[PDB]
Amino acid sequence: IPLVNDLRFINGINKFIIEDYATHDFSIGHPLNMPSFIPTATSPNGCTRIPSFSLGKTHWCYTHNVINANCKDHTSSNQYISMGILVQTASGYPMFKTLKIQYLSDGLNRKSCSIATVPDGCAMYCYVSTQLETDDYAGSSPPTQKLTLLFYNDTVTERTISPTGLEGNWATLVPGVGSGIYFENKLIFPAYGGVLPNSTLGVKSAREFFRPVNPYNPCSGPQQDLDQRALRSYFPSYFSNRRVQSAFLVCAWNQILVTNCELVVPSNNQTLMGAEGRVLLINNRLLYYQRSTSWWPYELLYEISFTFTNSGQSSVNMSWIPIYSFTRPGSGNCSGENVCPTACVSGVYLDPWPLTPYSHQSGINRNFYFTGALLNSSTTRVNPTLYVSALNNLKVLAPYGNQGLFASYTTTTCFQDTGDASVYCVYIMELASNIVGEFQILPVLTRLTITG
Amino acid sequence: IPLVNDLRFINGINKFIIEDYATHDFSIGHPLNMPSFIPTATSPNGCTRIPSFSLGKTHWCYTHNVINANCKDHTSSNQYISMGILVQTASGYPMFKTLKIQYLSDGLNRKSCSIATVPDGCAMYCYVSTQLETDDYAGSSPPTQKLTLLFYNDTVTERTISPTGLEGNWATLVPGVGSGIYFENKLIFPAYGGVLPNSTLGVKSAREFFRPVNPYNPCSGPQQDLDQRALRSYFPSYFSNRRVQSAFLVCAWNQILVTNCELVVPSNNQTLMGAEGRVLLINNRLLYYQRSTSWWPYELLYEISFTFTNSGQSSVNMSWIPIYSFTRPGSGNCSGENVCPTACVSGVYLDPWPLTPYSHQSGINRNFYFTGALLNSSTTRVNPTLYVSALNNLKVLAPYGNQGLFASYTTTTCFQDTGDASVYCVYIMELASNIVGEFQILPVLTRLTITG
Ligand SMILES: CC(=O)N[C@H]1[C@H](O[C@@H]2[C@H](O[C@]3(C(=O)O)C[C@H](O)[C@@H](NC(C)=O)[C@H]([C@H](O)[C@H](O)CO)O3)[C@@H](O)[C@H](O[C@H]3[C@H](O)[C@@H](O)[C@H](O)O[C@@H]3CO)O[C@@H]2CO)O[C@H](CO)[C@@H](O)[C@@H]1O
Ligand SMILES: CC(=O)N[C@H]1[C@H](O[C@@H]2[C@H](O[C@]3(C(=O)O)C[C@H](O)[C@@H](NC(C)=O)[C@H]([C@H](O)[C@H](O)CO)O3)[C@@H](O)[C@H](O[C@H]3[C@H](O)[C@@H](O)[C@H](O)O[C@@H]3CO)O[C@@H]2CO)O[C@H](CO)[C@@H](O)[C@@H]1O
Ligand SMILES: *[C@@H]1O[C@H](CO)[C@@H](O[C@@H]2O[C@H](CO)[C@@H](O)[C@H](O)[C@H]2NC(C)=O)[C@H](O)[C@H]1NC(C)=O
Ligand SMILES: *[C@@H]1O[C@H](CO)[C@@H](O[C@@H]2O[C@H](CO)[C@@H](O)[C@H](O)[C@H]2NC(C)=O)[C@H](O)[C@H]1NC(C)=O
Ligand SMILES: *[C@@H]1O[C@H](CO)[C@@H](O[C@@H]2O[C@H](CO)[C@@H](O)[C@H](O)[C@H]2NC(C)=O)[C@H](O)[C@H]1NC(C)=O
Ligand SMILES: *[C@@H]1O[C@H](CO)[C@@H](O[C@@H]2O[C@H](CO)[C@@H](O)[C@H](O)[C@H]2NC(C)=O)[C@H](O)[C@H]1NC(C)=O
Ligand SMILES: *[C@@H]1O[C@H](CO)[C@@H](O)[C@H](O)[C@H]1NC(C)=O
Ligand SMILES: *[C@@H]1O[C@H](CO)[C@@H](O)[C@H](O)[C@H]1NC(C)=O
Ligand SMILES: *[C@@H]1O[C@H](CO)[C@@H](O)[C@H](O)[C@H]1NC(C)=O
Ligand SMILES: *[C@@H]1O[C@H](CO)[C@@H](O)[C@H](O)[C@H]1NC(C)=O
Repeated sequence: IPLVNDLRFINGINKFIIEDYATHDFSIGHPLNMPSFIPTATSPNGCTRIPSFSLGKTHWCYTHNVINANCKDHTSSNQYISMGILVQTASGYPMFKTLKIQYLSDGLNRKSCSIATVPDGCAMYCYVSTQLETDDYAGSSPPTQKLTLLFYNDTVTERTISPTGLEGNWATLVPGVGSGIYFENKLIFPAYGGVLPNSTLGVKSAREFFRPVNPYNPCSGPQQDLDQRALRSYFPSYFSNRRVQSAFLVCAWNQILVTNCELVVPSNNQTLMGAEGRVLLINNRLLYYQRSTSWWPYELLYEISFTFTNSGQSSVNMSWIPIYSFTRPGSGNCSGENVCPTACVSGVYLDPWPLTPYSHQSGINRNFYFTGALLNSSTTRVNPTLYVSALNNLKVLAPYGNQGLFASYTTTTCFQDTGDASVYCVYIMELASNIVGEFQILPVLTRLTITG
Repeated sequence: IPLVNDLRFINGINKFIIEDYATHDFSIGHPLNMPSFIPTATSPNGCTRIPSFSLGKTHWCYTHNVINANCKDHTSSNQYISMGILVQTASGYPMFKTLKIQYLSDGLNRKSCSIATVPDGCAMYCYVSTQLETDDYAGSSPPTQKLTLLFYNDTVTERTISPTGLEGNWATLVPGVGSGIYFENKLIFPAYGGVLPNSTLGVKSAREFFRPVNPYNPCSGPQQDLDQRALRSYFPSYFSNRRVQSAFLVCAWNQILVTNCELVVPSNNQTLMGAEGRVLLINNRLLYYQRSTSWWPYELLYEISFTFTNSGQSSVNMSWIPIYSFTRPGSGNCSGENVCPTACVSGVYLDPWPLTPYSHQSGINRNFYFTGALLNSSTTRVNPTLYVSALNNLKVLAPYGNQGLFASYTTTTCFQDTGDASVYCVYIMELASNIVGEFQILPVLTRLTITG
């Protein structure tokens, strides 16, 4: 059995589904039933969390974390990894057929793992956690960074890596949880951590800040005061006042067995405080989702491009897509109602799937649409809701479950059946279950109907 | 990857764990967390039901039924089948690692499927349902019988079979849901159906009946009247007064590609009204669990032996293990409190795993112990509870979840780690979930502690 999706999906993956630059109305279909490819816990109080999912052209890759005790405890953890294909069922829609499983269970607490689809298998970037995250940021040396390659021929290889730029500049670095991407002989993962303010990187970027403004809901104050507050928001005392920074782990695939990879650090003039994220490749255009862990509560998606120069002088440029639609839940001064620059470590991972390009060869598409699963609360991780969103407003909403259902991380991927033109979106959501532990991670497949 | 369990379990499978014939105390451990090998539905109202599971010495086989609509809806169904191995984790206990998946999704409503572990794979016995079960029994011709072979080399073969004895004798025949067994070049599945009263088989067995009596809770009445009622209980008007009859589907494995198999029908002097069941092979001794679909509410386990004379006149002999411990839920006159012969189609599938032999070369072990999952109610499928039971009384109880949790079918298998002597029992239970459809089939693995 080849590691190849059904042919009707191969040319409908990682494509912009709506290329009209025109206005559209949307209807989200009912969940389509199949045997879930994501295993639940087998105990009422075991922790199962942190999904990472990538649908590649020929196969998909998936991973999440399993703890025998509650989520907050951190002695031991295990990492479930699987790869598989899309297969059409007689019910009229595809199912995710698992072809290989790896359960990393060796006493190493691999955490925040991000998965990527690579030729003949999967690649996974983790860090080994031995202490509290706050202890990581208070420290002076990053935790162990691991790169795991899992192939269809049942070969599994794992290496400790020390990417160029890490040592001397960072207190800590972890993967971005959201999936990475394989693109032009490069393996690219999202990452984030704490930069030592007095280091080389810290000094160069000391004055960098980005302050998005919702013109419909502006923050009160003079420009200079708001800018100073936005700059200070990058150094939360919760993380020992390090500069919390997003970054990209970039590895040369042709040297994947020996390279140490390299950290490509964006300018903080173009991005908010470091956080979880996801790297997408759609129509050969790279995008970066950034979790709204900082004060800005709206959905963060950037158009990004890399400049690769021979000797570790790689750079990345990012261009914020101006989105003002819905807010993510947060605590205290960092709820979905706050739009003012303050020191925030809050929010929740809720990534989007863009249905349309934003920047194209002809210009900029104001009729931008994206879809995903949100949490309908300004303060609480509750009420999972499927949505399609425009730049400024929501187009359609479809709750999952009853009001009051607790839920957390969500990651969404859409693809098209080029046989019958069906548009499918899978909404992978951490959902609170009455019988298994914190979060049955449920992959909800729906058909998306698009009209004028 | 070979289709072989971790070596520390191979000599601890299908063995009697307690062979001293002595009294013992038991403690059921907490559920051990792992990624469940049994997938849930992906919709809040999709049906996922009817588990069948076999752990063989080198690998396990599993299957269950998936319907896009609610369970009572009967238009379409699909059959999830998987095979895999036991792998020890760093958490100190094994997990079930799926190695192959088949999702039979072709518009044929395969139903009541029973699985068996066979060399290099699995064998599954289904019937194709096209109408109500009561319509099956009211009719005069049995539905299509299917045998599916699924091998580790990814070969899948399916055949329609017409076992010797079926045509002309049965209104209907379906598989017993509980797993079958591979034993002495024979593939043996449980089955049950409706025998035509006027047929050869119907006439030959017209006077056969079995009336078990609980010496601690007897039914009041004269022997002759109670015997007539027990005889009458085999012909429920719910199934059009056919003789409802258990049977065994026996296939020659070396001819499995061409043989039609044969029905081996036990005497109803030794068994109750036909029902779901399970065939076990422990210490090279065959056992038959029979669901208490009829008026008798206690756990039904028989010691069985076959006589093959290679002349299509094979026979089976059964010896009831007298168990009076706990009762299964039922409706109306067929609740767990009724012990009197009446026409019943009720109950629920709850199979046992015997920890001790009952009949042995030296004699009979009155210190017989078995374990499983019961439903703690005389009327309602609710309160799933793990138990260890003696012949007359329960030894230990451990509820799963909160009081009031709905649950249905349960199938239990125990095995031993011959490295550390740990005794593991997996209780596979249909549990009602708040987020997925009726019954997340959950495999709860526990360690069983046995003392004097
Ligand atoms: C570890 C933990 O407490 N688990 C909670 C979980 O807590 C939430 C935050 O954790 C996660 C998240 O957003 O779910 C999970 C992930 O493992 C974290 N990564 C790492 C490397 O540690 C990730 C990370 O912390 C962020 O991306 C920031 O870099 O976050 C948890 O960090 C957060 O803790 C709060 C704390 O409650 C609060 O008292 C303090 O003031 O600020 C902290 C930082 O915000 O709390 C989150 C929930 O509000 O949440 C789930 C429920 O969704 C619990 O059941 C888990 O046990
Ligand atoms: C099909 C259906 O109604 N599904 C119910 C489910 O119903 C229970 C009985 O069904 C099962 C069982 O025991 O769960 C399911 C299985 O698919 C059946 N097999 C076949 C081949 O049809 C099996 C079978 O019927 C028995 O083994 C007997 O041969 O039984 C269902 O048959 C039963 O129906 C009752 C009926 O409610 C009652 O009005 C009538 O007088 O007698 C019938 C026979 O007892 O009801 C069972 C539940 O009480 O039950 C679940 C809940 O556990 C529902 O959610 C499913 O939708
Ligand atoms: C398993 O698959 C992997 C990846 O497809 C194979 O990896 C490549 O194999 C060639 C051998 O000709 C190597 O020279 C390359 O360096 C490998 N690439 C990577 C990414 O490591 C591997 O050889 C296969 N192992 C087998 C067949 O046992
Ligand atoms: C790097 O990204 C930035 C966005 O942060 C790009 O700057 C924008 O360019 C467009 C079109 O040239 C202008 O309309 C915007 O006003 C610019 N924004 C800012 C803040 O300058 C920039 O062009 C990108 N650089 C490269 C080399 O591609
Ligand atoms: C896959 O495995 C099955 C079972 O091991 C093989 O089935 C055997 O094939 C030979 C055919 O040359 C027959 O003589 C045996 O009777 C078969 N056993 C059964 C139960 O069918 C099958 O050949 C294998 N298929 C492939 C493609 O290698
Ligand atoms: C077949 O099973 C029956 C039980 O239904 C056996 O009958 C029992 O036999 C033992 C020893 O011969 C007696 O102590 C019991 O009293 C018998 N019970 C009944 C109800 O008759 C029978 O022996 C078995 N036959 C064979 C050949 O093993
Ligand atoms: C970032 O913006 C500041 C002004 O806020 C400017 O002084 C600095 O040169 C910019 N750096 C980069 C790399 O854009
Ligand atoms: C949140 O739920 C409320 C129902 O109380 C509804 O009115 C509102 O539209 C929902 N908002 C979102 C963003 O889902
Ligand atoms: C079954 O028992 C009846 C008496 O109730 C007897 O006449 C008949 O011969 C017995 N048949 C068998 C096969 O045991
Ligand atoms: C059932 O639950 C009740 C608690 O209401 C308890 O008293 C009883 O022992 C339980 N029985 C079994 C068999 O679990």
